[PDB]
Amino acid sequence: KRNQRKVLIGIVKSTKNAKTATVQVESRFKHPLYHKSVVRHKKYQAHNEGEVLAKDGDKVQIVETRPLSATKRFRIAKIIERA
Amino acid sequence: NIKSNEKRLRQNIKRNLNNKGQKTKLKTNVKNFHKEINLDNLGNVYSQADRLARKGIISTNRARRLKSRNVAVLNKT
Amino acid sequence: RMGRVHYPTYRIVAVDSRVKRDGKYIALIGHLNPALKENKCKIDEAVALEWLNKGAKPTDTVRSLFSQTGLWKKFVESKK
Amino acid sequence: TVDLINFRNFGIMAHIDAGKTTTSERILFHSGRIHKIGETHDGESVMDWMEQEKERGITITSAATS
Amino acid sequence: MVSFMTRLNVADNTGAKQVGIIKVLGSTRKRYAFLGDVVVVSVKDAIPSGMVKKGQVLRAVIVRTKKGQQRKDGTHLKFDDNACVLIKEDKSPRGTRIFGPVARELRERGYNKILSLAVEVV
RNA sequence: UCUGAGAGUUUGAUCCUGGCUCAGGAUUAACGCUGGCGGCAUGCCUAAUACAUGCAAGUCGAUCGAAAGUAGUAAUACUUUAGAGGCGAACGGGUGAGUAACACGUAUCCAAUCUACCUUAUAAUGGGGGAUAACUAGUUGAAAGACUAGCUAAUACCGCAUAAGAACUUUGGUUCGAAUCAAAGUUGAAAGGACCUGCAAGGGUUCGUUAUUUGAUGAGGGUGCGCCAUAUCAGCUAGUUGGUGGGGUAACGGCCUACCAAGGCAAUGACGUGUAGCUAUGCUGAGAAGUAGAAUAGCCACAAUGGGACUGAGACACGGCCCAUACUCCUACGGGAGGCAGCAGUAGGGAAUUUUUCACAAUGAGCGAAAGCUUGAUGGAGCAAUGCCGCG
Repeated sequence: KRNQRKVLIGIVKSTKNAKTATVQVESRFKHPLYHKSVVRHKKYQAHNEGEVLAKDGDKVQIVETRPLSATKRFRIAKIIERA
Repeated sequence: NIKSNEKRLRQNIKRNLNNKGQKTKLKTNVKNFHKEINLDNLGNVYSQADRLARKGIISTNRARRLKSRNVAVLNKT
Repeated sequence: RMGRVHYPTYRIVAVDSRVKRDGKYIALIGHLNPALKENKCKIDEAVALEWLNKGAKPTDTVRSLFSQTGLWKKFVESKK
Repeated sequence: TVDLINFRNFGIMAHIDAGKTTTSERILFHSGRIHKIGETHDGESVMDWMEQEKERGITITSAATS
Repeated sequence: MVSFMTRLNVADNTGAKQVGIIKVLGSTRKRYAFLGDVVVVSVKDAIPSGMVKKGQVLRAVIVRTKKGQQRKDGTHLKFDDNACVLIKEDKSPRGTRIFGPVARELRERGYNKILSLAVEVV
């Protein structure tokens, strides 16, 4: 049962609902027209898996799984420490 | 027009009458289950669900799920 | 038959039961020029073994060129 | 089909108001009992339909009544 | 029993919604209209899908009325609406689906195309 | 190997920038001028406008009744299928209108999937029951037909018994919110063809029956990514956002319901308007790239219009149903019948596109053991210089 997991690193934007947090990611990628790397922005809502606490003011990794509810398919995996 | 379609049109109508008869039979059995819980009626409804998932009338996955829920709620004892 | 009109051509295509012609296929067996019949064609000789491994019985009409090839001689061990 | 001894091609000619509509229509009423005409067994007791002479003559445009 | 200069409804697919009587056909000073009496009307308001305009004078027979009248049977029939069936100086309409209840005391005066196209005859 | 040609135009003459035009091709191009032919491909871009006839899907008599008929004294040899039941009819066709997106294409997790007919191999095929199509009698009718009664066949369907393996549950061993392992609480499957052999009773060949696992095939969901324009579209949205309980669901999910909580997105262009089937690709250019989305292919989506449902693995279904809308047609005026964006074809529009054509010969799909059958799929010929190409 070796699963392949997709992990995305992001910075948490806010925590508005209980065990539900918004995390922001910015990715710099080549724009296919003018050869300059543009920065795109994504926001993603996630929930507490039950063993880690994603708090505002830290960088986290988010991993894919079954859809738990609307707009959420991702569990908080691991917060990597501050500066 | 078409001829075998009419044969197929009347063919499954009797099939559907019989199948809905047994489906509402299962419905009243699980309703008796809803009224009050026992081992015997749960076994009877499982035996009926075995036939119904055995035929194409009822999906096997749905029957497995419902029987899992029923055993989960009866194992509260 | 495809290709130039009045010049028949018939690629040996792959289909399990319900793939219409000129579409998706799992593997290309090879080609065939059905104008001069000598079974002159390039094949993998293993892709047919691929069908023989998991079913999807081959088309009943291309069977003769494989008889010339002799696929039974390497197929009789399917049920032993 | 069968011998031509029984098949017979006839014709009706009459002056106008010498019985074009009357002769033709009522003969069709008497004889036209089969799906080729079939007019009588669909219009025996219906309201009498005397279409306009121009309209009746354009609607009944035909060359074969067998 | 239809009042002079009065609006009414329609009972078939004609694109008409609210039409008003203008003059009633018949003898001079009849002053009342019974079932089957075709009348000159004028459309007050309707949806634009109709084949005629609003306000323009047009020609339609009446089908429904709450008053009714005693038919020869001896038992009286009533309604609760006043409706019309729109015709073209004949016994046939332009409409393809007739709606609502239609009486029977009109066959003697014609309009036999209405009864066959009627979903149900009362 | 790949790598870009100029010319003209404001001025008394003369220079900058700058537009415009030509020399190049390419088209699903009309129409002149017309014109010999061979192949070679193409031939509603336009009203998703409505439409006659033939074709567009049938098949199983080796599963059966049942009547009928050629030859038969009789038994019936044989025929044939209106019918039940079996499979398929959702695959195949064309359209591209609405769709601005998880439609498409790519990479993906499906620890949330399912897939009859095949795949390796396993488990069995015991019997029991009664309706009913068809047929017959009648009411109602030209037909339509409905409503009763009698007559049955079957792999149709409903119990009994029996379970290898399965589900369901409990204990015991496992992995970076799950999986495998021994034991057991619960429970359930059916049928007969065709032939051989055997006095028989059995046994065997093979279809199929019912079950299991490898698979693959097929469909579906999420995910990141890229995939129109518009600021004379500034804020927009409230099952909306979150979880719980319960329900539904091949299956995860406000998918749905109850309880409350209060957001969610946004100037990094949301929301709204025009507009578009998408993509691969076609054309052009030295390239970067720009135009278009012809034929052909893959995905999605539609199917006179809008909804709702059953069928079976599989559909909300060009020619399966119900209703409404709109239209047409028949009629005995009682009442019904019908769906060319299937092929041809018509009517109109339109400058602008054909055959009211042929063989299922090969191949594809469905049925069948097979005779083979069905196929406007497929392939031909018709018309057209419409384009490339040869040739008088």
